[PDB]
Amino acid sequence: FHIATIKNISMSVEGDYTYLRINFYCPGSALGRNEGNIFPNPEATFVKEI
DNA sequence: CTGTCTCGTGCCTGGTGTCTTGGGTGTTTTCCCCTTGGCGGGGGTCTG
Repeated sequence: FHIATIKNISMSVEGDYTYLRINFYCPGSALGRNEGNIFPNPEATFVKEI
């Protein structure tokens, strides 16, 4: 995935395990100065979180 | 009939709130430094 696809990332430690979340851009989540970045096909499936 | 104000969504975007960073400024924290901690023979002098 290109770094542009990723919207942000977060990391958490739970003593026994560590969780790393990665959020991409998608319709509805393109908040802020990225609104003008209209996706080429907003009707497709967007992977929003991993 | 009738249409203008209102409730109730979608949509989105722009405006709210706050991490993050830098500077000013007082305060502890170590190290360094200064002050401190047996025997005898004489002599003379004073009191009675």
